[PDB]
Amino acid sequence: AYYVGYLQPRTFLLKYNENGTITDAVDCALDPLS
Amino acid sequence: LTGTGVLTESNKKFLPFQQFGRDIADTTDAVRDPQTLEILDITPCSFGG
Ligand SMILES: *[C@@H]1O[C@H](CO)[C@@H](O[C@@H]2O[C@H](CO)[C@@H](O[C@@H]3O[C@H](CO)[C@@H](O)[C@H](O)[C@@H]3O)[C@H](O)[C@H]2NC(C)=O)[C@H](O)[C@H]1NC(C)=O
Ligand SMILES: *[C@@H]1O[C@H](CO)[C@@H](O[C@@H]2O[C@H](CO)[C@@H](O[C@@H]3O[C@H](CO)[C@@H](O)[C@H](O)[C@@H]3O)[C@H](O)[C@H]2NC(C)=O)[C@H](O)[C@H]1NC(C)=O
Repeated sequence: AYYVGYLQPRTFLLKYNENGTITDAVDCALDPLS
Repeated sequence: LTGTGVLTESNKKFLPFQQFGRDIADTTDAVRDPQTLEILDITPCSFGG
């Protein structure tokens, strides 16, 4: 099975850990709390 | 990537695709050598009043 999606220009916040890997992100447009 | 400074050995790991590293205020802290898989820190040259 396969899936398809489309990207749009948006603003994210990304978290880096000591080793330098991405571990979490936040989407500025999702809801007022984000 | 160009600049001035003192190049020293370092103890920082990296991912096979990463070239450079930064401090918070967009400051180049370290560089990876192309010829060999090594990481050098950069320190400013001494100055003062
Ligand atoms: C970032 O990477 C470092 C280095 O790998 C992580 O520290 C290391 O974590 C392991 C546990 O996964 C510690 O145990 C070691 O596991 C290996 C593989 O089983 C084993 O061969 C060793 O004998 C040892 O038992 C390891 O001690 C530790 N390294 C040090 C120097 O203490 C670290 O956890 C990573 N940071 C993360 C994931 O946030
Ligand atoms: C291209 O880059 C490679 C590595 O990215 C360079 O290869 C390295 O060259 C050094 C010599 O300058 C090698 O050290 C010597 O090689 C022998 C081979 O038996 C080994 O016993 C010792 O390591 C010895 O000191 C090194 O092994 C070799 N490979 C690495 C570092 O992974 C290469 O010189 C660069 N230039 C060219 C024209 O290929």
